[PDB]
Amino acid sequence: WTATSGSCKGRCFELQEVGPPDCRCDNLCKSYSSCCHDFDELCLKTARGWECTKDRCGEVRNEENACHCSEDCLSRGDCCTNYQVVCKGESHWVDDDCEEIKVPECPAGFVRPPLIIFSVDGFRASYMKKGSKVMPNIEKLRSCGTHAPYMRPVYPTKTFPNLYTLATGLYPESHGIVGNSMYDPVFDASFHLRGREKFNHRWWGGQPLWITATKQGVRAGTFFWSVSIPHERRILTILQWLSLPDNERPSVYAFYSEQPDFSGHKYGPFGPEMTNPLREIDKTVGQLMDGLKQLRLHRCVNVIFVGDHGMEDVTCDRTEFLSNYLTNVDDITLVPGTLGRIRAKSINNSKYDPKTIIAALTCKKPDQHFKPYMKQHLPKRLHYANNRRIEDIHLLVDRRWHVARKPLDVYKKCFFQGDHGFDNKVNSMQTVFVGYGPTFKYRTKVPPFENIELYNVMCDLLGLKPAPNNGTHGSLNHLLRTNTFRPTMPDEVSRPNYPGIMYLQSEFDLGCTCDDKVENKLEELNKRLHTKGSTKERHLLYGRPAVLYRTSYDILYHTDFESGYSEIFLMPLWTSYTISKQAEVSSIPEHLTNCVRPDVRVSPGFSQNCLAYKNDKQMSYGFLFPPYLSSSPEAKYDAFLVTNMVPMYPAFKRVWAYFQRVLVKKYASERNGVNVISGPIFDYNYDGLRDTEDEIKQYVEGSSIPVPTHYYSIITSCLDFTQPADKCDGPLSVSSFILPHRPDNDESCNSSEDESKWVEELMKMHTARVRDIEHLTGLDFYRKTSRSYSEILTLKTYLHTYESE
Ligand SMILES: *[C@@H]1O[C@H](CO)[C@@H](O[C@@H]2O[C@H](CO)[C@@H](O[C@@H]3O[C@H](CO[C@H]4O[C@H](CO)[C@@H](O)[C@H](O[C@H]5O[C@H](CO)[C@@H](O)[C@H](O)[C@@H]5O[C@H]5O[C@H](CO)[C@@H](O)[C@H](O)[C@@H]5O)[C@@H]4O)[C@@H](O)[C@H](O[C@H]4O[C@H](CO)[C@@H](O)[C@H](O)[C@@H]4O[C@H]4O[C@H](CO)[C@@H](O)[C@H](O)[C@@H]4O)[C@@H]3O)[C@H](O)[C@H]2NC(C)=O)[C@H](O)[C@H]1NC(C)=O
Ligand SMILES: O=C(c1cc(OCC2CCOCC2)nc(C2CC2)c1)N1CC2=C(C1)CN(C(=O)N1CCc3c(O)noc3C1)C2
Ligand SMILES: [Ca+2]
Ligand SMILES: [Cl-]
Ligand SMILES: [K+]
Ligand code: NA
Ligand SMILES: [Zn+2]
Repeated sequence: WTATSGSCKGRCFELQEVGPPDCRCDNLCKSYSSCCHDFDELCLKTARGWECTKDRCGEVRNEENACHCSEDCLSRGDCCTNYQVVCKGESHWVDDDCEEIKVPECPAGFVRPPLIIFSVDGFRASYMKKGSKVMPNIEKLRSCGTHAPYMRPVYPTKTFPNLYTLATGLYPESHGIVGNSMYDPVFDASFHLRGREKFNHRWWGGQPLWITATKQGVRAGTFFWSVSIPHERRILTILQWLSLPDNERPSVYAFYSEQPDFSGHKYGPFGPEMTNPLREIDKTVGQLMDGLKQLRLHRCVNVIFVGDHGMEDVTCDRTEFLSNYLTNVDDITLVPGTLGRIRAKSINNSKYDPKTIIAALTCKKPDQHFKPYMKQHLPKRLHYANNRRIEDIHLLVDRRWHVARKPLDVYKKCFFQGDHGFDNKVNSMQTVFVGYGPTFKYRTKVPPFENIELYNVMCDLLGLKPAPNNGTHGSLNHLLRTNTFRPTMPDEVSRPNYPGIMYLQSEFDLGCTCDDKVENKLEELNKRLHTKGSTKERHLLYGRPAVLYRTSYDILYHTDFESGYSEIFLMPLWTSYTISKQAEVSSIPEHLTNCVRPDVRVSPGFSQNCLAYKNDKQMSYGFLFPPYLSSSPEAKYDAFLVTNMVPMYPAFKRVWAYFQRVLVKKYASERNGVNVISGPIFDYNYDGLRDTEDEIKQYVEGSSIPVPTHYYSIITSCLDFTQPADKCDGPLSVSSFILPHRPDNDESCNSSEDESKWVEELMKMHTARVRDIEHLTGLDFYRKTSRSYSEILTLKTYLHTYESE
């Protein structure tokens, strides 16, 4: 109930909401059908349009007009945005040359530069180049300010999940808005685009920017606009808010445009009908900037122009139907479209089995345009699993396609030629970032970055302390002239032990054997020096990683590699080695095929054993430093140490062997040496965070040897590839992956073929940021470089995506 008989006189676009049954006058009241009776008359005036004309100049104030050309309008704060151009011979902001804003040039009484966030739905990154002739205001912002060639949305690349990621710095799994459509079983409720349930606060986790601002005494303009409120009125309302007295004036403002998403759905991303919506967004930007210039705020305010996601070509005929795969298609609920989420239609059906559904969807058709996953098997870079609202079964749908349940769902609902929601590495899903103002840099290009990083920056721009989030604070310091946040490396929590030779061969009863009984003081001092860390500067280029939790571990040195060996997990947490451009691949000699050797620096009781592997019929083993890349026949014995051993399903060893035997060498050749850090990951509860021992669900049978869920590698070299990796004087270049450790290769539909036809494609799918690996391991990499910490943080957030230009 709303007693809609109160009035909006004097309250148009009021900044505090008021409680039912009092009638409302704020920018959201329409959407709650709670505006007072006179809201349209008083607050949504349209008379005479939005631009001054010559004949309106000097006019007698008529309060019915939408905006004013009278002489008192600047002081009233309600001129049309073009008032000074038409009536005072001033130029449009876009027509002025751009001049560096070295300091904020603000009116008296402004305590800090305001922030205005201009967000555009569906603004695909390539629109900046492809639409540049029709968006001159936006291009001025872009080329005078700071810009990225694109910004990476989060998965799914839907509107609500991304807008709220922009608001919070959080992955959808953490903030709760895991789709545009959702079911929450604890609430027993559903969240739809259409309706009232989405306004209930319990869907929305984290702490969005407006709440962060409010709690720390920064005033926020209300971010959300009811869809009927036209764009021109939203701009004028912001400009009016900026004229408020110092004690009532907000410091942060938001404008949201439904375009160009709305049209892109209809016409496709590059449909000829798309030119006009781009013109119109540009015109709106023009109005804002002309409005700010009138208020002498155009060298005071920081303006962010940011998109939520791009848009891709998608038509009804490119739909896959689950009815062409499953027999039991009525026993499932599908959340459909550019991604697929499947659950049981009824929780009183005990005959529902996800395993059989997945198998019925796996590699069934040769050209298949989706891939099923249990959510915990999705690529870790998507961070799309740790929420009750994400269904156990997920379909990653190919770009340009839809998935639906039955054909009746497509025709009883072609209409659309554009959609989004695909994997966030897809080019067509990328979106835009431009920052313009005193706090942003002048004429600067920055590298692409992920939209989860922006919450921190917006907090920096307003002098707020960010709530805990998934950004890496400092990774975008390079966007900012000032207001930088100066981060420090986390403290190491556990220091290593450096064990020497403490145990005799015969103390070990591991069931391991090695044909190594083959015996010189020249090469005996030499190997002592290799066990004490003589070659470590070669193999450990960036310092040892820091262990950020309490544990017991040993640094072990070898001729070709260095490891941090965990007495708790009975394996390395990390193995570091350098492979030069010139290095050579050998094979494992025949006599050493099954060779595993006791490590005389580590007790039997903190060692794996071979018997467990023999008794575990599912589980085999592999090595972290590969025997194939040994520098000499003698050094190769080090690679068969029990302390280099890790558990591997036979199906995973095909992947791992190919990576170690072929791909490491290929990368060394191409990148002029590489440093490699490899290791295990345990994420049984799929939260993206390092497991404690008591969370491990699987061990090598009859042993305390825990089974990793994944294996990682971080592959570093010199960005200037004319310098070798081991003697790089400048910035670094990195690619990483987090491979799922799976007992089959069902994910790769061509896995019965040679490893050269599928292994690399799989690795690409599971590309990762170093930072993802940090979360999953509790390690901190790149502790000892000559590079600034900001630059390293930027490096740690880099993702190698393998899309073309
Ligand atoms: C990305 O960044 C984010 C933010 O930094 C990271 O997420 C944080 O991770 C922390 C560690 O996992 C986590 O800390 C826990 O908080 C528990 C209390 O949390 C409440 O309060 C906070 C603070 O305001 C609030 O934000 C939380 O909101 C969550 O839940 C509501 C739903 O009720 C949602 O609206 C909201 O979206 C959010 O949901 C998300 O997070 C929860 C986890 O909190 C997930 O389960 C959801 O799926 C969803 O993703 C909460 O309202 C606190 O109780 C925990 O403490 C337990 O564990 C500690 C270990 O130190 C142990 O010592 C304690 O004994 C305690 O155990 C007890 O409870 C156990 C479980 O019931 C029980 O088994 C035990 O026996 C004990 O009884 C813990 O400290 C923090 O909440 C989240 N924050 C957010 C916003 O998600 C995220 O990790 C980053 N991602 C990556 C990949 O790095
Ligand atoms: O005002 C907001 C808004 C704006 C908003 O900014 C947050 C800012 C945080 C700081 O950084 C910049 C963004 N945050 C929210 C939610 C997260 C808290 C909401 N609205 C969004 C939408 C509408 C208006 C209408 N609507 C649709 O018509 N579609 C529904 C979604 C959709 C789709 O996926 N494709 O077409 C459509 C059509 C989506
Ligand atoms: Ca975990
Ligand atoms: Cl969705
Ligand atoms: K075995
Ligand atoms: Na397969
Ligand atoms: Zn859309």
